[PDB]
Amino acid sequence: TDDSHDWTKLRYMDNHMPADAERARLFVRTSAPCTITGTMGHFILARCPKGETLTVGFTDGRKISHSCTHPFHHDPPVIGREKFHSRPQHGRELPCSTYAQSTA
Amino acid sequence: NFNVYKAIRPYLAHCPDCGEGHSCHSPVALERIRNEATDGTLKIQVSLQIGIKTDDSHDWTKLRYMDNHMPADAERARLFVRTSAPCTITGTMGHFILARCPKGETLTVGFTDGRKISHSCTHPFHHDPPVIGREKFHSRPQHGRELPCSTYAQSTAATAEEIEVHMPPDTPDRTLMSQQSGNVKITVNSQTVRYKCNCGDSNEGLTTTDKVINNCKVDQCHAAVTNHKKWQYNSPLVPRNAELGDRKGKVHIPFPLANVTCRVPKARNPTVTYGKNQVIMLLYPDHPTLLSYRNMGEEPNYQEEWVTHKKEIR
Amino acid sequence: PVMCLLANTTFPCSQPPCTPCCYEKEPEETLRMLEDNVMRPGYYQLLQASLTCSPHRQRR
Amino acid sequence: EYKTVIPSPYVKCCGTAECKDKSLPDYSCKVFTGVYPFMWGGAYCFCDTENTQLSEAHVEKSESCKTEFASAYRAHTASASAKLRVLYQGNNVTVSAYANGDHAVTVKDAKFIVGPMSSAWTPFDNKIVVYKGDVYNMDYPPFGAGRPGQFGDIQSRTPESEDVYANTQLVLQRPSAGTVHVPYSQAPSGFKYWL
Amino acid sequence: EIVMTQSPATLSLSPGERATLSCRASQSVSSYLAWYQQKPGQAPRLLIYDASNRATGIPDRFSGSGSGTDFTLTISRLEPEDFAVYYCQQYANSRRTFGQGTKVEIKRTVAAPSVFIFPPSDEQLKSGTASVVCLLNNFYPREAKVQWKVDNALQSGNSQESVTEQDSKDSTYSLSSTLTLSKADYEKHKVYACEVTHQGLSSPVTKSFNRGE
Amino acid sequence: EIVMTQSPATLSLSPGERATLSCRASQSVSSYLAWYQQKPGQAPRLLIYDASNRATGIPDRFSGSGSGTDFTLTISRLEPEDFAVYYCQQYANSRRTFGQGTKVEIKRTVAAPSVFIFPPSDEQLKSGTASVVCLLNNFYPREAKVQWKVDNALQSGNSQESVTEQDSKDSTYSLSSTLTLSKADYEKHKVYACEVTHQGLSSPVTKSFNRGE
Amino acid sequence: QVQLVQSGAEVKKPGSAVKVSCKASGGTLRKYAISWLRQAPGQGLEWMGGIIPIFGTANYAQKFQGRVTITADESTTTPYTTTPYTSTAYIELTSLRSEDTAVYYCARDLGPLTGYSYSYFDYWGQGTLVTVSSASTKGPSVFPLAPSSKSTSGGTAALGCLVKDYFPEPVTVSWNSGALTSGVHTFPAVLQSSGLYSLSSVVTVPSSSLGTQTYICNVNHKPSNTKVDKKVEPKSCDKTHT
Amino acid sequence: QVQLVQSGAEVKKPGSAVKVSCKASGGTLRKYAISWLRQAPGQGLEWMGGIIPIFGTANYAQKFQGRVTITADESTTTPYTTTPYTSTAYIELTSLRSEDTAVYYCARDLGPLTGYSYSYFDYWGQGTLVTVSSASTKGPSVFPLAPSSKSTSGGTAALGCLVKDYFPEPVTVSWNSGALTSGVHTFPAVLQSSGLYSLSSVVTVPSSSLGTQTYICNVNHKPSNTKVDKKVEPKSCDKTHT
Amino acid sequence: QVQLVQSGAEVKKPGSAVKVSCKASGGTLRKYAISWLRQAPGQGLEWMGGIIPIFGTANYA
Repeated sequence: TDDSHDWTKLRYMDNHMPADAERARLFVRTSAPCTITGTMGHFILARCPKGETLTVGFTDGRKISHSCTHPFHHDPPVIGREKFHSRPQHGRELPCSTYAQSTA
Repeated sequence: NFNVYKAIRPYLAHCPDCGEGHSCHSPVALERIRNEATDGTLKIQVSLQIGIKTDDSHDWTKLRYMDNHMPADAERARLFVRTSAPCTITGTMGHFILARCPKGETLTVGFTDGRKISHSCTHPFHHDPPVIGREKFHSRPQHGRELPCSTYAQSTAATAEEIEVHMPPDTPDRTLMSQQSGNVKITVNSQTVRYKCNCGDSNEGLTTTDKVINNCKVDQCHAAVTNHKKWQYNSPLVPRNAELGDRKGKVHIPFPLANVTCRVPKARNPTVTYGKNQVIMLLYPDHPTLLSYRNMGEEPNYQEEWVTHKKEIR
Repeated sequence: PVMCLLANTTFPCSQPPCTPCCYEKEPEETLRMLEDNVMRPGYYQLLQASLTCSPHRQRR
Repeated sequence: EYKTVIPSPYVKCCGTAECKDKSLPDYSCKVFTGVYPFMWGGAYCFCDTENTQLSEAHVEKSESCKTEFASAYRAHTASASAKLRVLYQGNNVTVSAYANGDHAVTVKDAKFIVGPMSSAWTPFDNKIVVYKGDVYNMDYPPFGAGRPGQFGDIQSRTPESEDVYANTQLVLQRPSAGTVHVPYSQAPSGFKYWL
Repeated sequence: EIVMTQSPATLSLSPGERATLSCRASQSVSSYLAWYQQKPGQAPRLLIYDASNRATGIPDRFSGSGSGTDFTLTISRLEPEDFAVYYCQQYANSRRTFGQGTKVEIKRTVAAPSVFIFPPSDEQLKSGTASVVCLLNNFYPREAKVQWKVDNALQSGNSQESVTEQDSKDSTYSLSSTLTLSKADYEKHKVYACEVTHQGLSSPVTKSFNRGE
Repeated sequence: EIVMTQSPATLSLSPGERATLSCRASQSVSSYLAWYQQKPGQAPRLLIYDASNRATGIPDRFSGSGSGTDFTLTISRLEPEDFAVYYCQQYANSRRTFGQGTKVEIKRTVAAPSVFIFPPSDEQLKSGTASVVCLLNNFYPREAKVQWKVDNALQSGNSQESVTEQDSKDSTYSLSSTLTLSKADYEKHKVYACEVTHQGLSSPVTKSFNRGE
Repeated sequence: QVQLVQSGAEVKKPGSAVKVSCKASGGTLRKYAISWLRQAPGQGLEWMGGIIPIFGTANYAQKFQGRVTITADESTTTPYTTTPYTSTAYIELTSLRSEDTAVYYCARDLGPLTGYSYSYFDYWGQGTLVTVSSASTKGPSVFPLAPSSKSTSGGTAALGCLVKDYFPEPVTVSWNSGALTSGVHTFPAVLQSSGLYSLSSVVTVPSSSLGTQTYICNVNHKPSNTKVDKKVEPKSCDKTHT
Repeated sequence: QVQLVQSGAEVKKPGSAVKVSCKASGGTLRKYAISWLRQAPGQGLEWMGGIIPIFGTANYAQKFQGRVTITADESTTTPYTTTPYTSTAYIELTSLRSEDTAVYYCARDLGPLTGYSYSYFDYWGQGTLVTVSSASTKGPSVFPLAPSSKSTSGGTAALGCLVKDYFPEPVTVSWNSGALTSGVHTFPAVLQSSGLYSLSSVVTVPSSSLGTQTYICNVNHKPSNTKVDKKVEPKSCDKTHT
Repeated sequence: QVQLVQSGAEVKKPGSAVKVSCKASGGTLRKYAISWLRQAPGQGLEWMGGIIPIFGTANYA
């Protein structure tokens, strides 16, 4: 809320005033908890299991918990010719696309 | 019981997915998921050692993990294994975890180290336990009957099944070497080290103490911690020390497979009513249930079907 | 009895090659038997004495 | 169920590893060339190429085969036995006997002889398999005849014998770039599928 | 602000003694401290993280203690390699802050300073210049005061001070000071006679010299 | 390692006073403490866990306090069943350490014991052995010393002794001492007069005996 | 509630070994640890070690590892016990010295159940004495505590017995076959420098009662089965009985 | 274990700018922060800021905003990577003031990995020195220090050397080309109130050997690769020498 | 932000009854409790009791 970058905090709206909480208690969850892979400003990247809804939430400095829950059909497209569930040790490489980690 | 963990120590190994789709070398690398217990228990082998607090002392409150060049400690409290959703852990000893899991297409195991860093390893693994009896069911029922099955028993004082250890290979480390003044210092830090070069010098060698090698840049040199007092499992994820290996003597492994009964539900009575030379039955399955029938004569004819919702059969 | 192999020397399989505190004295020497006694029936007697029976002190 | 045993792979820096033979039940071995594995701290090899990796594997009975196993039997003719209740003058009494038409059993000074029955039918066919309570008529493959990925892809003459027959069609494969693992390909356990 | 403090600015003791260094913060940091040792001609190295956990490969001698606002680092029995600068550091908020630092010093029996003085030479005198030196040599403890006292008067407006530490073999400090002016100003006096006040001496000491010989 | 301590190594309080048993740890413990009592001639029992939570069977007289290096046990009123040994136990570390024991005692007005002396019997002296005995009845408090003064010679060190705990009668203490003697020693000595000596008693108390008669 | 019970109490020669056993029974919880704790004859109280008796995993303090074996017996392997749960533990102490003498307790530990925390001990058994000493069983010398002219009539007095150079402490003793109780003392025990025991016993009385009233001492020893019920009349060099 | 390596030390005119480069390698961990700290010689130790080399996401202690920028270089590292891991980071110090003269450290910060919180500085670079002044690269005044009017034997007397009037501080000195080792104290530095440095070197002796021994000293400096050698015998208003 | 409003002051005989009341509005949070406290000018400040108005479920000193 003093307009510093910080990486340990986030800021949210408390009635008429901006206020602060830890990035440590941000979460996102489809059908089960997602990994969060990068965050900046209004934008979050996440890796999420198959599910028909997405939720995002955090815990306030007051220890109040907030969350929000849209319908969203998450079902990643298959790459190549096998409907595999998690990356193997041994396999081939195929071309695909990803949101890069950079905030530039 | 089993103080052989005096000689044998944890290690890092290559792991395919560390929670973000990256591979890396991980202290929690999975070796093998055993899967013979028909009650659906898993026995998991992993690169940690659980139940020893370093200083080779058995202590159920801790585990030790390989931290770069030496072991270090963390709590048994924060270890987890997870499939599609969190699993229960029913026993823990040495390199081995027993767990009971919900059905799912991947397995991951992880823990938090003393610095509050968290590590995990993930494998593709089709966990789907085979059905005991004639009904699929999801939790053991309040009333039912007992059938024979098989389970990893929880006794750690085990027998007959065995594992092997070796003198672990040279550990390469680019940070044994530092470059300054147009020379390379090899810093050694009380280890036993090997070094090699082509830098306008040919004179490679072992050392047990720090020195310079002169007139060179560190990329014209290579080094490793070369000799060990403590052993590792001969995992296919670590390189062998020699063409015929070494120290090939055994160690016993916990949690022996044993036959035991478990409880299965009994589907509720069908409502039946009799027709002209036939039976009419409603069925009331709470979960997918097998029906079968045969003639009590010189041909059985025989048919069966799984049923998943109320039906009428004639 | 039955007899262990050390390198050229032999000893009874219940007995130590070296004592007290076999491994705690000399790890890279305690390697010598555990290289090759892997095929022998005495290995778990030798291992108990060397590494587990009574934490290198008194009695089981 | 079989297990596959895969020792730590040997990597020769700066030269070929020699390949060698071994007699084990389904043994397979290869040498791969032009490897350059990295461990966590650095490249393991002293030079950028001309390294090689030896890799080797074989199948064995699992630790579980004391308990999780099935038995292939031929079944020959059968020792008929019977249990009978009889009532006379308020004496309600039970007798147990073989059906051989002799072996007279006396009780309460009465004496009883039974069988043989006129039928010589039996449900068991000439070949059977048993697992636990379950027993099956099936024409299982003869010893040493079993194919990969089907019942009998691994066989032993007795549960305790070391003379493992196995036919799993195990094949080793090229280790992936920069990585110390041992990849392979193999028919999954024909027993686990049969269950 | 979270204001840090280390109570001993210096700690002097002999090898085999318990070192114990102590830290304060103006409000609770509640763990989130760390301890470092720092060596001359090096960057710091970590000893302790959180209140009490030893850093990677730090042997046994060091231990950390405390909570809230008050903390300490203890060394079980100080080895001859451990004599160094030592720092606390806070990480309870975005202004990560180090303490003032503390020096840990070999305690030894007393030795008092010897005084020396030196004239200018021909290369300065041809260059319009005169330069004069005052020394204190090889003493412990080191808390001396010195002045140039030329014709008894304070000379300072041209004159600097410098120090050297405990020598690794001898365990003594020394001082060097210079007076420098135009060669024509250096002739304004006849008694160049620097003083010393010290704790191992019984009374202040002085030694005297004259320009033109 | 961690070490445990209390301020009162023993605690003299009359029934109906309030207890405040007080504890130190030599290192930064942080909760993970317990309090126990042991009745004389019985097994211990748990009173308090973590730091302040009381066990299920335990009366609301007890409460805990403190968090870090320091802890206390309060008993809201001492009761006749609550007079016991008390212990801390620490479990922030693998070295699960009990805190020494400390005894709560009924505080009372002081009183000198009556002293008796006894020779060895004719049975004892025909059996080739001897021991003269000193008996103190109903002392309050209990920190006194005894000596034998045989043939006017001061002696005490070669004596074997025991004491009895606070009396069910009136909370006094009773004491026994015996002198190491061979048969000849009791016959060689002519006069016996063993004495009690203390800080809280106003003078020595003694009874005297010309041998055998 | 849960009850802890351990078998017997013992006295043994140096260099021998001892095997204590314990039952835990009636608790609602299951995976709890059993720990062994030991108390000296007046010195401190120590954790030795413990086990989780389903796994058979054992933990020790560094002083007791390789002196001691802690172990347990498999209670039931089937996924049942709707019956009351029980678990059985054993401890062996080996190569005994006199200074290993103590009372030993089994105790229940919640450490594993409470998220693999370090222990705090919840229930204790009654304790067992393990005694290490060279002395064999010996019956007492049973002397009267001889009175003399050391005060004479009219004063306060006591009459007594001195019990000497026996072994084990159960020389359980009383007055007038139970008819006397007020003004008595019997002391705890004295460990003799010879590795034997002695004991003092008295009844306080008016000095006029000695050598005319009847007072009797009941020396009963559990070892050697002695029952020296006798009166303790004045005899120091003089002679007297009522 | 792990190491950090950074740019060589540098000297600059005030009102210019300078960039310090850091590289880190060889640790097992992937996504730590790299952070910059600075220290005016022994006067303090200040955390300035940092980056996470994966995200950029530059972060600053408020005291340095406007006077510094921080950056890091992303690389063609694949999702698998399969090497020892590496990172590259910078501080660009800008609008330089002479008070910026300090040693600057790079250090590894575990804050992101430790649950997105603050952390201690886990591993450190060598440190590197920034010098800010307007001065020209003057080579020293190198005159011999003259021993005073001699106090004579029965004790110890003055002997030494002086070096003055240089920029770039890294001079070196050596008596009798290293044949004298013990008894030498060299006073490390002085600042002459206007950018120039000074040094003195001294040899405490018994009064035996003035005007007699070949006491001689080397002086070495980096500007113009200047190097010097001189004797230290008494010469002022008159002379007495070997 | 938020405000609480409550009924105007009361004056009463001993042995009578009072129905004091209040309203809350404008908060983003839905499930807060409402609590009642008092002070006499000759006393400190004390919590009496409260409710979560969605459930009822009163709680008291």
